[PDB]
Parts: sequence; structure tokens; C-alpha cells
Amino acid sequence: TTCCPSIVARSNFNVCRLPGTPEALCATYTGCIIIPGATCPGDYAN
Repeated sequence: TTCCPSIVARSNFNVCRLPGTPEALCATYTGCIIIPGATCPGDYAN
């Protein structure tokens, strides 16, 4: 599950993913995160 700290981080994440970039790289590129669960925390609400 991906969680993002802000809307713009998420928007940048989704663009990063368009070419097929691994989520882990899109995460460090944006400040988004990968968690094993499905429940994003309040500070990664987007």
C-alpha cells in the first residue's frame, strides 16, 4: 500500500509510476511511503 504525505506528493508519485518505476523509487523521489498493511497513518493521509 502506498501512502503520501501530501496531495502534490501523491500527484508526483502517480506520474513517477507512469513509466513503470518501482514504487520504492517513486517513494524516495516524492516522500511517499510503502507499507505492508492497508491503513495509512494520519501524517501520510494522501
